[PDB]
Amino acid sequence: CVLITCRQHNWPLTMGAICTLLYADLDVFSSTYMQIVKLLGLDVPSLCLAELVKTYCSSF
Amino acid sequence: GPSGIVPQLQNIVSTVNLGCKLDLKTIALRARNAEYNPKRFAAVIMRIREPRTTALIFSSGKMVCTGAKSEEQSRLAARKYARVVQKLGFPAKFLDFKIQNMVGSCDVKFPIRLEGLVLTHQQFSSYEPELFPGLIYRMIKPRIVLLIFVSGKVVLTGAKVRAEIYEAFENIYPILKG
Amino acid sequence: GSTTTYSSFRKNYYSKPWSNKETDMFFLAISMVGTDFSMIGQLFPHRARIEIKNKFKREEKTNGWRIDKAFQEKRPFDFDFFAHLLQKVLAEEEKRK
Repeated sequence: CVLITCRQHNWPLTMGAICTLLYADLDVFSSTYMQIVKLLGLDVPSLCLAELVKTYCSSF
Repeated sequence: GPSGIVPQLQNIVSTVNLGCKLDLKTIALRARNAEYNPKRFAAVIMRIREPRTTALIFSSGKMVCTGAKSEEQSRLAARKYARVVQKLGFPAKFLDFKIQNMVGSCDVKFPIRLEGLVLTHQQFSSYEPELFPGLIYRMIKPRIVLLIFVSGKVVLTGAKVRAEIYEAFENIYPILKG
Repeated sequence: GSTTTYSSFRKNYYSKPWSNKETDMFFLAISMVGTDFSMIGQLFPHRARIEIKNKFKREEKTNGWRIDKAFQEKRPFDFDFFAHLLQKVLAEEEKRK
């Protein structure tokens, strides 16, 4: 839910950056993530290419 | 009409009820083409080479089969498994056979940019490349799920009859043609 | 500890490849035992049941004819002789190499 929140504000955030804090694993959390989204059917944007690069490049 | 191509079929799934209870341990004991583990699972696994299929038989008497290319081949293989059970000594009978699913696929001979499709069919499209490369399309008529890739290949699942697969195919033809 | 951490699909971890003579034992097992992948997992302690199923899935793509030919060339079944044949043939393979 925090993730989709940031997506609403087109706020760039990636998948593992969240899972870092949650003891999760790719399959566990991705499968679940699909489950709620299809359950709720809420509209949510994708990761827009240029957005993520600003924060990624600035970290060097 | 389509561009001269109608989707092929990939898999068949079907079920049948044999009309009696079975001893799974005996069947696994005496079947060359079977695998069973009583201590973790409640059904015996078996396979036949033609039609190249597998069957899953519970102690409750119901059976699930996969691996078929067509419904007739699934029905033939299910009858074959019924004969196998009969020769094992149980009063097996072939009743209430039904197909449950089959898989279809096709290719359009040109690439497709999935981003536009997700940008225009949000209500049906899923585009999460970091999770699964393919785009997922939840089609409503017929109640079919189509899987689409950048190469122009399309895969269809969720039908009870073949006409559903081809119906979804020509339903999505104009959409992908856009 | 950094935010660049990569995440990708690690479920394809490096499994031990299959030997040609091991494949020959697999075929004589279809000849000798059948398709009871749990039982075969027992005759091959170094392979588990899922490995047997994956082996079958790989073999069936091209070698169905050899599968049938082995299955019809039936042999009486003995676990003890099977184990001896395995380690003796493996040792012979290493000695030849």
